[PDB]
Amino acid sequence: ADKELKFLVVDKFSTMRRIVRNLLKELGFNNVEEAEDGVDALNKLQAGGYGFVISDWNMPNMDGLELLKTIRADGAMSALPVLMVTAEAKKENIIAAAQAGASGYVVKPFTAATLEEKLNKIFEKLGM
Repeated sequence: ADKELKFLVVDKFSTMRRIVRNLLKELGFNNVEEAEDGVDALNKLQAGGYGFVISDWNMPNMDGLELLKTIRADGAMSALPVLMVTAEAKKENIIAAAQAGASGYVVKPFTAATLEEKLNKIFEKLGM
């Protein structure tokens, strides 16, 4: 994995998006773009060039599982790594996500060492 890999940070709170963007930067990942919901996110993904999507399970209009499914079915973007972000892990959320295609899942709040570890685990699983 390449430091110029372009991220899409999707979250309903601007503060949460600022926090993730800070953590990516601290890791050497500076090409980050943000979205506020699932729908907003497809709008930009559509533009192309994205490399990884980091998204919130619960967002209005188009949620985490809904956005992921949309990624997975689209010819172009179907392979994009998708990290799911949630406040509380539930077994069935984790299954739904895994089964629909999520590359990983992280419970928030998290530190940079923890995000680094999730990135490293997806990058190795993906043989990236």
